[PDB]
Amino acid sequence: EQKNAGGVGELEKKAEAGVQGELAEIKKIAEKKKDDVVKILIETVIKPS
Amino acid sequence: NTVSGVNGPLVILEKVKFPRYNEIVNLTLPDGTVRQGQVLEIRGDRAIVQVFEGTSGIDVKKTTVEFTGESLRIPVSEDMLGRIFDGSGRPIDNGPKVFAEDYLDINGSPINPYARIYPEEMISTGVSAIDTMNSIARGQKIPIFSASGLPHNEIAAQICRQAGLVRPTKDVHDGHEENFSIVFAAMGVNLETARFFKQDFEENGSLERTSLFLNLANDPTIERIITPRLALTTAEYLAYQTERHVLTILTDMSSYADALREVSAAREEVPGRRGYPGYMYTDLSTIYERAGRVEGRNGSITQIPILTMPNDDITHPIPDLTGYITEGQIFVDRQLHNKGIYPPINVLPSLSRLMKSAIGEGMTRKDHGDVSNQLYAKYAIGKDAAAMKAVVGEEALSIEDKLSLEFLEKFEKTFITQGAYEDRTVFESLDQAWSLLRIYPKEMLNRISPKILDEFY
Amino acid sequence: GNFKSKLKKAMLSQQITKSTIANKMRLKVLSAREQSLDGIFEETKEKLSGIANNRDEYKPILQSLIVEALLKLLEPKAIVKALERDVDLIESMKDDIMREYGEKAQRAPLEEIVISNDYLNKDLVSGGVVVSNASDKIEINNTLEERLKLLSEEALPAIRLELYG
Amino acid sequence: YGAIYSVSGPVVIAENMIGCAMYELVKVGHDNLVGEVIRIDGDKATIQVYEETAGLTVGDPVLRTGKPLSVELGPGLMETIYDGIQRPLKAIKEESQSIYIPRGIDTPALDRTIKWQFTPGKFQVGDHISGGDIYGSVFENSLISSHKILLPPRSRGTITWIAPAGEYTLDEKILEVEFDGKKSDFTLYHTWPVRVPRPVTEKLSADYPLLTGQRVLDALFPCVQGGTTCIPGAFGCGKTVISQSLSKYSNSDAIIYVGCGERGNEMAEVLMEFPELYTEMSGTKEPIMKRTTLVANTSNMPVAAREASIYTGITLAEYFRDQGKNVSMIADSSSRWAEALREISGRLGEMPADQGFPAYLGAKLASFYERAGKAVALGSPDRTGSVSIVAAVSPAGGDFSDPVTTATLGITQVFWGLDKKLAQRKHFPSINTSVSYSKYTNVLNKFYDSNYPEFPVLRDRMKEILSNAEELEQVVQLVGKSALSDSDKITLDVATLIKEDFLQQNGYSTYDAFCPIWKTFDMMRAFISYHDEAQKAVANGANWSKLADSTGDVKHAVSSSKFFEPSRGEKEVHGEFEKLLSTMQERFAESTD
Amino acid sequence: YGAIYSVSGPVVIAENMIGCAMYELVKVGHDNLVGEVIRIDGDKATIQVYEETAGLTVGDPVLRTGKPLSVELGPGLMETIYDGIQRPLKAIKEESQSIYIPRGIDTPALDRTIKWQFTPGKFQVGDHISGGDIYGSVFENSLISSHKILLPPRSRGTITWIAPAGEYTLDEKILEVEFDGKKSDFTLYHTWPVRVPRPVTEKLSADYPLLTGQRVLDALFPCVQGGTTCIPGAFGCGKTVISQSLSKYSNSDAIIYVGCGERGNEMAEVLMEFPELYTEMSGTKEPIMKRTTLVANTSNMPVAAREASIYTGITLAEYFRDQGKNVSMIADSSSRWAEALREISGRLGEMPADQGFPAYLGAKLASFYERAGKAVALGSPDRTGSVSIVAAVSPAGGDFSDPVTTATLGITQVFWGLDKKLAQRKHFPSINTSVSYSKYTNVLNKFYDSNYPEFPVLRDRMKEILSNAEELEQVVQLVGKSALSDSDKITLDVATLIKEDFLQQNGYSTYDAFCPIWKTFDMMRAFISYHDEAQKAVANGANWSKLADSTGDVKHAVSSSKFFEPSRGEKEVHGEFEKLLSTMQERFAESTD
Repeated sequence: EQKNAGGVGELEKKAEAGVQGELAEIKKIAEKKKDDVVKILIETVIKPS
Repeated sequence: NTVSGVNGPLVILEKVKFPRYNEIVNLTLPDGTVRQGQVLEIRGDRAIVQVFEGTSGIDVKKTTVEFTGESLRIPVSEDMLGRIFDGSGRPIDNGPKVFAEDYLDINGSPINPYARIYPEEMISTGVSAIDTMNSIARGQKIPIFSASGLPHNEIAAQICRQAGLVRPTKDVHDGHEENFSIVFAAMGVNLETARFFKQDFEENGSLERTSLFLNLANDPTIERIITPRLALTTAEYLAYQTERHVLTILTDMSSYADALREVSAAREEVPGRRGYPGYMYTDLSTIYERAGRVEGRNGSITQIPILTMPNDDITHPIPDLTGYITEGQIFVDRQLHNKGIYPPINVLPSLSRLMKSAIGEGMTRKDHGDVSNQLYAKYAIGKDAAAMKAVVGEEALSIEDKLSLEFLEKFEKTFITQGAYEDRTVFESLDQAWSLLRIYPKEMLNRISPKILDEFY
Repeated sequence: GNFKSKLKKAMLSQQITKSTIANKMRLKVLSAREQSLDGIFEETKEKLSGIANNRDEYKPILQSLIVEALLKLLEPKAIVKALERDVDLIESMKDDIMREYGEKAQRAPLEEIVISNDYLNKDLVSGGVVVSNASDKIEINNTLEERLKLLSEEALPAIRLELYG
Repeated sequence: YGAIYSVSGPVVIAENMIGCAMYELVKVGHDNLVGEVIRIDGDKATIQVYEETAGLTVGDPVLRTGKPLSVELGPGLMETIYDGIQRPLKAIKEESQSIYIPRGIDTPALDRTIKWQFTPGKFQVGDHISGGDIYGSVFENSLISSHKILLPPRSRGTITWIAPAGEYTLDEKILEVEFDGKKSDFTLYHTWPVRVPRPVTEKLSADYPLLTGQRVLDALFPCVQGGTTCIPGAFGCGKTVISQSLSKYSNSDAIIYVGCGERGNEMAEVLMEFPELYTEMSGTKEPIMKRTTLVANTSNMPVAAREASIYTGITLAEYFRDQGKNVSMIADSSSRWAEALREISGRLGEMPADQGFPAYLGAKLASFYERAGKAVALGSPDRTGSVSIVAAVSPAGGDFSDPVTTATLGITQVFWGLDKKLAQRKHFPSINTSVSYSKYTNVLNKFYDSNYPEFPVLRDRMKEILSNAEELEQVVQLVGKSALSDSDKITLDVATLIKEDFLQQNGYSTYDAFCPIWKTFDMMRAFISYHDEAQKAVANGANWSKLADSTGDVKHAVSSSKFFEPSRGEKEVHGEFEKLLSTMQERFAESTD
Repeated sequence: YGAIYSVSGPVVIAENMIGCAMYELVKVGHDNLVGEVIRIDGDKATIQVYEETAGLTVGDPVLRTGKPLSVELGPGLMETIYDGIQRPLKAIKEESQSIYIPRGIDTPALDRTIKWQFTPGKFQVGDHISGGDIYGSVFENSLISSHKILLPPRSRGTITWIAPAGEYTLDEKILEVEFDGKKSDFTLYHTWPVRVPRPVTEKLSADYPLLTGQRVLDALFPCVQGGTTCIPGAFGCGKTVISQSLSKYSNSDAIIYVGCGERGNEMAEVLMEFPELYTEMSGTKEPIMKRTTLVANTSNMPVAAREASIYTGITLAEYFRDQGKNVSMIADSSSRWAEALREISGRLGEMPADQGFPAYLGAKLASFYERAGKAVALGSPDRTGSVSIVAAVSPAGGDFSDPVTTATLGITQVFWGLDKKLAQRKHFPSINTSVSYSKYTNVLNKFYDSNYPEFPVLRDRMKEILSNAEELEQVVQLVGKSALSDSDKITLDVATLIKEDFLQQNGYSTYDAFCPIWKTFDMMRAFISYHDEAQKAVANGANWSKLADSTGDVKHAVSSSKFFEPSRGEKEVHGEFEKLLSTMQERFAESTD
């Protein structure tokens, strides 16, 4: 039980560590093609959505 | 234009008739609120709308409307798994929304490509009393019908936790080769109970693979009736796109009936059979068309709907239509529950139509269906023999009744009694059947062929 | 016997933890995806103000927003609500709006454009119109901020799939 | 055209309608959805648009076809699966990538792209023709020609052009008829409105057998070609099974399988099963499916399909009757049709009648059964054809007191009940003497008598033995068996053997699913003979117990006869049943002793 | 605002509503009777006016109150008897000289005589405050404070004016909060709409019991607080009696008493008995009455007040759940309550549904039980409360299978019966082991086991003994005593001692009405120890009569434990039970030998 109230912290270290690679490719590929989606957003907005 | 008048949660709008059916309307009220609705009716410069939010707090000529230009279609993703939702598809954990990757109709089936190859390969749930006596297939719909005051929800929990601990041993035998996911719909289900279903999903390993939809009866009727359809669109999308068997646990069927009943009284409809809607068929049927194998025939939606009997009768319209549209039923009997049997699955009327059309070979015996026929027929005979024992007394009874009396007693405490975190294999149930069934001579065992019978009694 | 039930129970408490952590884990992956998606919309709307503050590039857009708005009205008289820097732009193209509207419907051209004495936020709202009937009870909020917000509903599935599928 | 005034649920009102009838087919909107004008109130006509009205834009045009809802009669119906509005579902699979119709579907109401083989008949140029006359044939049955091509009813004349043999499409004209000038050219198919029956010269007195092939059903109350049958069903009653039996075993040349809005999983099953099955007539190329045409619809699949299903499926049976074919039309399940009338009255705003089901229910059902019968074929060669209706219904009140069962029963000539108590003991199809009759029985048993059986006498006795059994059983239950003769036990004992052995016949094989007239005779003959001999045995000395104990294995020998195939012995009578008579007589002497 | 168009019976129709919410509270005409706008068609509203319209004319104005039908819940709720629209009835008695209200006259919902002492919370000048955060507190009785003033839900901001400590009136403001401008002014009371339930951070699964201390209630089918419970009645054959018992033994932070629509002799009785009674926690100042706030409607009093009654109670109760108070909610009766609805439905001219009772019924019953339960209050402090709803039902139409009762058993997790014979014998609640169940038991036995008790093992055994006892008596009738022996005879005897000690109570003593968790644990420990050792002793050679006579002193002393003090071994711990274990061992030696 002691490993179910103090060894469940390390299980949460391991959930933090596995997404710091994701939170960074998220920002990579969002930043590149950001500009290409805006152009589609503008022609669409000034016409019917 | 403005709200002309409002009747219960249907609102009479005066508005131009150009909008298409099911298109969202937004009423801008002077309270600051925006409330969303669906045109239930379009008429000549007027509409009848069901409001999503609310049922009241709606002004006459001070309230105004705006059109979306968009039909009611559910934004469905597969990023909605591993997260807890309300009955209208929004997190209650208040984090990022459902979002979409498609929009799918709930007003009519999208693709409708159901089964041209009969569901025929077995699904095991770890229960002898279910799986043997009623054969489950990938796309088949068998419902659990229970009575008021019973723990319908606890039996549904058993089904969830043991299904998916069977699957890797079943994977070897052939019955899965694909991801398994749960789509769980509550209408009219208690907070406590819901919290039990989440715990069930933790145990199994499919809290990450399930979507939970919670509507309470203290949330509008209009939200409540969307909740099963939202469940179905979610479940057929996983099933379609990445070829997954989704098992749908839809509790409770009468709670859904209840809401239909209130927007019938509020409609210009007359209620037919016993105060329930005269279009009660169309409602139920919308749910049941979606179930069966979907395109590519490695995706499916399998249904166990849960019904609690509102008056505790099997003459009441709800179970009677529902039973006709579905393939069989599983009965729970009150007398069992009180005695402390678990699961209290009384097999006296429990039968599933596909029994020799839900089995094959290489994972089931072909004898599997045949064995079921002995078990069901003897159970009944036994049940009759016990009825005569109660009246006449043993001395009066003949030899045939005594054997059968004995069979019945053994059946209750051994077959339908098993643990609640205890899995079973279909092979294993049949071997247990053979011993118990072995209490009669060959003259009397004649609901199975002499070849198979000679081997095993 | 009963050690196994309680051992199983604590072993169920063990995967009880395992699931809440693995759920929060994907809730972080997903809420980052949106933090960036709403910075694509952040770009869009700096563009929308910059165009709105043009008076020559903005006219063919503005006209099309009033005209489209009129097709989702279809009423004989319309009142058109705008920002006080778009009113003079409506004023110099009225004839063109009643024409373009009449051409795109079976209906004969609109009688009157009444340039409303109501004013939309200058802070929150940039360009576009709220087009309304004679009595002002049917409104199409056909502003640029609004149109972006309505496009977000359907634009979103397309974008989540190409970047993230 | 028309202009859509309101779209309210699946009810649509459009104004500015002209030339509209009361069951006229219309296509609604730019989508062109299936609809039908139900009523007209002033200039505005209420049309129920029953294929998904979702996303229907209002102010679109509504187009009249100028005639009511129809079916297409002619080549390609066999080995092809349709819906109840008669659009081909099979066509939809290749293009849409969908089994069932969604919406926007505007495919023609028959496949006419394909070619079928035209053979001229016994007509030549300058020869006279009249409707229902056999102008040629197309081979599409298991063994015979299926789609025999007719001059359409209500035309006569002399044929100017007879095209010779060869392959042509549906579309291509190959016939010209002149009467009073050019009547029209004719093509391979014809159309016919479904709310009108196709004409006949005359209907004939049904008097010939319809084999069902279930032992119990044929025994107690056998069917005729041209009968009407009512069956209540509560799910799990083995409905599918008896339906499957009929399509194989019946002596009818055509089976038309009708899904009146079903599960879909159940429709797939029967479908898949038919090509594997082999015909008893030495079938080919998907043997049984070649004699099968499927109307298959799904539960919430368009309410036009469900309502129309029964009318379209009987119209197809009638075309086939006019060529002089025997058809068996199995409607499955018409309870759902009854539910469709419940809905049609409520949505429209009409008031219904008893128990929320309208009274228009009753007339509309009666018209449907009357289109059936045994018949002398339309047209001048004269042949006999049949349309024989066997229709399932169900409760709706969890009784047989509900308006649905009782109305359909009012009209019917054959009644085959439903027994929940017997169903538990594993009996299917479960019937009882007290809940079933056939007014055809008298004439039918005489017919069966000719073939070899002792059938008339045995049927009288079959009824009596089960009716006496029921009364006795009430006293045994309540009072006891110990206040009652050994003899009264004997009636129950013999009766039990009949209960398991007849009633359960759902089969786990073809051998346990098929029961010819000879085999049905044989099993009944051995049980009555046992009864007569047993009562003697005990009466001159012999206890009950001793008799029960002694016969023992013999009770079983008849029990197992169903599991064994009927192609065995001399013909269709087992050597096991032949021996069984000697064993019976040999047994009475020992029991008595 | 509006002009009366029409008056048709008790329904009033008023035209020229150009904005009026469909829950809006209204005063109609110049009589100024209570009404609420049920529906609206156009500018004509349908308003049900819940008092008589004798003297009301068409052509009189109807003035909107400017807010929906809501109730203010403040300090001073305690020691007051109210209607469901909330009018103080004691006040009416003062002025008019009657406990019933005069129509066309109303009075302020909360008393305005009362002034209460406000002391500041912890948010001071310019501090940010957020929903459910405690802005102050007010005394709600002299003895104790209980009404903590939190910031209203749906508000948040910075507090620009915080009044200093002192006594203020309900009328006068104390706080203004700024978010978006001055958002509005706040008072010591807050209003919350009656059909809108107050909010929480999240709800929990209750595992916490009631503080009733009713021994059979605790042990056999454990009381839950944060639960839903259905109790049979038939009126004054025990059911009102138990509700009065429940009030007495209970010592919850608040208790809210709801007479949904009772006989009015019963409402009078509740009011008078309570201030003479004593709280079982040993508090003072009209004891039970001080902790009870009473919404007491007889069925004669308007139908608005009957329908609003449950609503007003649940919202009030839920707020107390947000305050961090554990509430016992007693409703009497839901059968009456379903009837309030059916009445309204027929008047208006809408169709009611199943059994003549409305469509809206089921959703309304259901919402009500699910609203009650254990939660952590809204806001940063996160105090724990509970709302336990125990609703009484009787037969309605005289059948107890009708929709109302049957709908409610399905929702319930707790059932405790009532029987006329058991009620005569003074067993209250009148329960056995099959007229009662609890599914809350599982979590609850687990909760109690943690506290120190050996509870789960002992409780299961309690149920078993009662079940067995019943069963051995039947055998004595049919089979005889030949199937009876002394082992069985001890089983009958233990059940008798368990019935007398647990089931029978009526408050003969003060120690017969509060018995702690630890005391209840100790009674069941004596009786199970007697059982197992009596059986062992008769097996090594002893007789029932011999065991009975021999156990004697101990047997007498443990039956009488309810009359005996529960402060004997400390304050909750009873010394006699601890000394029983040793006596029992020496005793077992006397019984065997």
